[PDB]
Amino acid sequence: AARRRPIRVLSLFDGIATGYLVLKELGIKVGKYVASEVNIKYVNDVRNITKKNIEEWGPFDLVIGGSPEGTGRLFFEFYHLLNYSRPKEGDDRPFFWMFENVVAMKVGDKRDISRFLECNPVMIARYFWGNLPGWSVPVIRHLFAPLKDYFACE
Amino acid sequence: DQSREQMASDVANNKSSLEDGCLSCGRKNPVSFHPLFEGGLCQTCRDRFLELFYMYDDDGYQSYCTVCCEGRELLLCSNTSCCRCFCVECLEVLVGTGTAAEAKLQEPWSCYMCLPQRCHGVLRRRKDWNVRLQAFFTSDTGLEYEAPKLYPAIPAARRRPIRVLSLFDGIATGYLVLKELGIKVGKYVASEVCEESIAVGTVKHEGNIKYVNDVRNITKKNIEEWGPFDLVIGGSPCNDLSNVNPARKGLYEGTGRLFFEFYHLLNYSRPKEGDDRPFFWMFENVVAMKVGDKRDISRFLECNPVMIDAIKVSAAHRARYFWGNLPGMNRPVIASKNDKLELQDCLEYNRIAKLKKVQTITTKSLFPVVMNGKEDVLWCTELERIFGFPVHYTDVSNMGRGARQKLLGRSWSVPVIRHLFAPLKDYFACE
Amino acid sequence: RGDEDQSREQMASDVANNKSSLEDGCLSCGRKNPVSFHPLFEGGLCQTCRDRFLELFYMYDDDGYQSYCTVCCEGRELLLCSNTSCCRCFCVECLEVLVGTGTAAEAKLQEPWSCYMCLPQRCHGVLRRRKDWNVRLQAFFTSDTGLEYEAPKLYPAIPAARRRPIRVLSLFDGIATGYLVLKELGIKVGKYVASEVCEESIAVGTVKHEGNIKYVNDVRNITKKNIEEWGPFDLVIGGSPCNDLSNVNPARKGLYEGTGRLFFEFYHLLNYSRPKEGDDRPFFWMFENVVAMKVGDKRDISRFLECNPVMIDAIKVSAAHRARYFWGNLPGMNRPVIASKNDKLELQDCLEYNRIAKLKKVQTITKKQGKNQLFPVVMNGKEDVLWCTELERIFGFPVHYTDVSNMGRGARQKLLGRSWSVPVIRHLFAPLKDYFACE
Amino acid sequence: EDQSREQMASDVANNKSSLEDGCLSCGRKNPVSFHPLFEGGLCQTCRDRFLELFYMYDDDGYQSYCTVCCEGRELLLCSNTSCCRCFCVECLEVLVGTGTAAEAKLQEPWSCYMCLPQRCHGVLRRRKDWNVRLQAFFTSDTGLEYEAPKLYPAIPAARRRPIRVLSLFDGIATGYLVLKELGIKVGKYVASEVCEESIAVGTVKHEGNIKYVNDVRNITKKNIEEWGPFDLVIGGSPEGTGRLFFEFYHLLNYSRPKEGDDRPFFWMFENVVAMKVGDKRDISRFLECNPVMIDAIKVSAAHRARYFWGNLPGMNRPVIASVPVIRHLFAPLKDYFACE
Ligand SMILES: Nc1ncnc2c1ncn2[C@@H]1O[C@H](CSCC[C@H](N)C(=O)O)[C@@H](O)[C@H]1O
Ligand SMILES: Nc1ncnc2c1ncn2[C@@H]1O[C@H](CSCC[C@H](N)C(=O)O)[C@@H](O)[C@H]1O
Ligand SMILES: [Zn+2]
Ligand SMILES: [Zn+2]
Ligand SMILES: [Zn+2]
Ligand SMILES: [Zn+2]
Ligand SMILES: [Zn+2]
Ligand SMILES: [Zn+2]
Ligand SMILES: [Zn+2]
Ligand SMILES: [Zn+2]
Ligand SMILES: [Zn+2]
Repeated sequence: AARRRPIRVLSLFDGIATGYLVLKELGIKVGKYVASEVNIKYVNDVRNITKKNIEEWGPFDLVIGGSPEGTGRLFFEFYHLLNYSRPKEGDDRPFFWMFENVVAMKVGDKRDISRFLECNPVMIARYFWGNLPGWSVPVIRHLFAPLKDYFACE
Repeated sequence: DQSREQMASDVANNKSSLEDGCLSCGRKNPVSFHPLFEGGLCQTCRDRFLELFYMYDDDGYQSYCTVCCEGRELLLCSNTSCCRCFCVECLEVLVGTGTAAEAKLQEPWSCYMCLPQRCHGVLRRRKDWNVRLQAFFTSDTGLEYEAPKLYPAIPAARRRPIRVLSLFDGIATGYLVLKELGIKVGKYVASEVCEESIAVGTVKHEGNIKYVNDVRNITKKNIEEWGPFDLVIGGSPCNDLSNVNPARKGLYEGTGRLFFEFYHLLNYSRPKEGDDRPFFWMFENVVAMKVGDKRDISRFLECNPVMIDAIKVSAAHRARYFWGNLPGMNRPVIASKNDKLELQDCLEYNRIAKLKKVQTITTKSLFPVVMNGKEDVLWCTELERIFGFPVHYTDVSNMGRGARQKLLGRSWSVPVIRHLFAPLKDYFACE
Repeated sequence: RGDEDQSREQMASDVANNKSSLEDGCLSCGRKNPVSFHPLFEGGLCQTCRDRFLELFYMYDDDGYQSYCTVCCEGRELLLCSNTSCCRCFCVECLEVLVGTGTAAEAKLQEPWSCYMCLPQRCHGVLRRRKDWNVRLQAFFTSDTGLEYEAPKLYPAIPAARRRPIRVLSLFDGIATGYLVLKELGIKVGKYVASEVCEESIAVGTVKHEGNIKYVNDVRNITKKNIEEWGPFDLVIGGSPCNDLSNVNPARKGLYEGTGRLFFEFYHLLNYSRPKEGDDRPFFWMFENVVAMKVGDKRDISRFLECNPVMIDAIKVSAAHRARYFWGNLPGMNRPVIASKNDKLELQDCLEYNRIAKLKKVQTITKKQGKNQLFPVVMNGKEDVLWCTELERIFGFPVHYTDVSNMGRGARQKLLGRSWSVPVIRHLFAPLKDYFACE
Repeated sequence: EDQSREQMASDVANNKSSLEDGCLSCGRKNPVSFHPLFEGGLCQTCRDRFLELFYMYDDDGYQSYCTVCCEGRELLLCSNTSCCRCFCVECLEVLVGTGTAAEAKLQEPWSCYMCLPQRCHGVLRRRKDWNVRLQAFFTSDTGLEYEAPKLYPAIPAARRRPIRVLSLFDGIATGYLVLKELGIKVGKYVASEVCEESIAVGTVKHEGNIKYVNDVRNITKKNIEEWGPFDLVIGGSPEGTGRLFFEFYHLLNYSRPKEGDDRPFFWMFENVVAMKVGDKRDISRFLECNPVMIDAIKVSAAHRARYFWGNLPGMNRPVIASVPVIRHLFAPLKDYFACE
């Protein structure tokens, strides 16, 4: 129940590639960095990810994405990727995720994405989602500080 | 950008063939073919030809050019039981110059398939257009997904009643089809939100449908309270993602986002790992929708859509994409001994049908019936016979022409659905 | 203020103190010289009041309530029977004068009210109720009016060996109720000429009956050669429009003018199409109109046709209020009406699934236009109105009868409102089976 | 498209349009018939009003409306005696030229265009033979083709029996005086009228077997079968118009001879011209006959324009100028009935 393996991650919109730097700043190393957009690794696009790709490259631990045209386009592709990368039913492996969205978005979208993710919205003049206890880098640093719960810790 | 003139001149000299000739485009290197005449089509023209073929204007004719699918005005064929219109400049460049005006000065005009013909110019028809056009839409290539795994057969004395779920229930076509096949329904949970539609399911089916609520309110916990399910039907609203309205919002905006309410709620009801009970599903939407989204519905469901046109079993023009994993969903369509193929079979007394096949029917309303020497139109009790519905089915809750026709304009076709659910009589209860 | 024209309180005190009776004075103005009886209570009426109890008795508002007092038929003031199963209303001028002063004072504030036809019978001074008011009401409208005419001739019975199909001429056909009823009985209709001018009734009668009935143009364009060619007819049926004959219309024209002239077309064609002198074939005919009409028009019609009407209410056989007059010479036309085992006698027997009726019988055959017009039925715990499929059941028509020519609620309801009633017509036509060929 | 009256007047002045291409009264195109006084078409919306609004005369003896438009905004009387023509302001000033109406309204005494002989003053000219056009416009101009009534045989001097009349809708004595001027034997006379008193032969010194009766609402078939048989039935206008016609029709139907009867039976019915077209066609259809006009201003002062629906012999024969018209109509009866 201690000294876990280095974490491996899958993400959408790696972008600035600051996730690896943030992870290394906390004093831990990432076991495998996986990304797909068109040791930050870029291979293909989100639109050409299949089930077998997740079978060969998974399983993962958490996902960093969000919505920094339409919100539905990226949101539902994110939902599909997360549903493909979900851990099998009736198991115990730790698993996290994350979704970002701007404040300016209609109430109907709030309703749909609260129904879909099955988690109630949480405000931060800022928005955050997910089941994780806890741009502008201080909020990501605050979220990644308790990362030791499911990381390498003796 | 080589204009079609010099290649049209060259191909007449038999220096090559039209396998490299894009009829609507001219530019060489085609990635596909053309299923009406001999020739090929490039990717850019193929994308437009996939979409723009299957609509029909209020005049009862093909909206755009058959070959080029472009132009503001062109000739209109005037032959009965035909509606295809040809382009003007598509003729004097390819088939021959001077025939655009000589045919215009004389009436009636006949398109090149109405009259038997030979290879005029370089426009030679495909000898098998009837089956070449059919394979263009169903035998496509998006990702060549794997075939579904057939469940092992279930013998007698181990057949349990089916627990049907239904989203966007409409006028309850699924229940009607399931009770005509002979299958024993043990439950049916519908999620219609229209007051006029609920009064049709309640009165006609004697309150055997558990009308629950809006689709968007059914949360996770409710499924196991009502479930477990065995058949998850669903058809999203088709008024947004279509090449008929100027708005034409995508699948991810507007009311087009009502598809995910089907996939997400299909995920919940499928059996967990270690469970080996039969489980089925199905989805349905319009074909006249952008090719940039046709490969999305197929990706999420991880299946390939079939095409079934109602003209093979009915007296109306309607064809749409069917997803799902029903057993034997790819078999050829065969009509029956109790179908209504032509208009004269679906008319009241003292009326004579001019045409033989109604064109596409929608919410909005040439006239097709003449009685007592006076031109007439179709009644509300005649649109029910076309689709296979029992007569007087919609005579409920004080509705007239403007309401008994809007509901039938967006429904399913009974004998089309009866073709998909037929192999469902082997895994569930019967009699 | 005179002796012959005494006030109401004078006769009330005279009968209260036993110096006089009630059957010698009029109950609406206090006059002497009674000419008739009062059908409900005890007393008499004067010729001015008997000739208004025959017009305004069967008139109801749009919300199902009588517009006039039940005693005097004069609405000086109106307070209603708040209890259900009653449309009655008693006027204030009749309460304190006969019952007692200040009675309307407590009758207005106490809630709810219950009319004098609802209470168990007593004698509230001089306002008392007869034991058999229904039987006297039935004879009020069909006795002691106008003159007396000779009884129509009765034809000898025809054996079943020699019987022929019935030939029918139907002026103002409507939606062909006569053909429907005659086929329901089981009489072979060998010919049926119908004269209608409405383009939708033609559609109904053409579609539903598979073109077995022959149509004719306007009734004002039919000559005598036409009747000679199409005949010999055997049953001349007809009902004239009542647009300008009913006393509901403020701008009435009555007979002799306007739309009321169309009775004379029936009269003329019936004279043309009847057997000549020295002919012994069975000829039957029938005419019908509304009860709420002036006595002058009714007496003129009786004088022209040479017979007295009978009143048949379509409430002992169905679930509606429908009072009409019937002139004719059909056999057994004045025998009491008894409902059959396959009669939908209540409103709940003519409803869809999951709908519950709050009443038992509906008012005059409809959608003051509040809290009783939008509330004849309940469904899913809410107020709802009747459906066209349910009106077709109330009137006794086959279901979905008017589902042709893609017409909506308004047109179907309009066609159904002015139609006939199938049970009444079947009762009238039942004895015809003894003269013509059956099945 | 709709042309005004002044524009139409200007067009006719230039002779760019004929006189039979538009309505004379409303000034619009699409004629349906011709105008009797002048030459000119008539639209159906304007034509129908002319047969019912042309002979409206007041008790003073003037035309009710303008002789041209018949729309009574204003009236200009004619100073000539026995003249019944009236003029408005627009029908002349707008149509035949500006200032014509003002000029014609100042010269007192004033002579209307009908009084003076035929002249074409502007764009309106009187017809050459309008005297027959006036009659052709009204009688037999519209309707069916009902077969003419048959002509009864004559009984020469062989037992001419006295007449016996049922006068219904007239004066009580009117119709009896005329029957006596010609010297015809009256074997019975059963008079009647709309609501009145019932009495014996005694009301005045008249003793002619006059069984005077009250309201017709008291006569039944038994009375007609007992008081008859009859040989002549009268009626006509002396509220509305339906009462008279329909009571007369009922009594005629009751008194009509049965099938196979050869004895003569004559009847009549008269009414003023000022009645709507619907009443005219209803009377013609019910009585199965067409009306003939007998213009009577020259033969009887203050009486004219009476239609007649009868089977009297030689009704439409030409006349050679209360008493006069009825006497002329009833004169042929001397051949069938008793004399002196
Ligand atoms: N928000 C919502 N929740 C539940 N149903 C809805 C809905 N919005 C639209 N619908 C229903 O979805 C239907 C789509 S039309 C498809 C009807 C159905 N396929 C048939 O057999 O006819 C409409 O009839 C509408 O009543
Ligand atoms: N001029 C005319 N000639 C013949 N029929 C006419 C007419 N004018 C009106 N009618 C018809 O006469 C009908 C009177 S309502 C009575 C119809 C009939 N009793 C029934 O069963 O309903 C109307 O429906 C109207 O269509
Ligand atoms: Zn191309
Ligand atoms: Zn083209
Ligand atoms: Zn063609
Ligand atoms: Zn009185
Ligand atoms: Zn009263
Ligand atoms: Zn009561
Ligand atoms: Zn005119
Ligand atoms: Zn004038
Ligand atoms: Zn003059």
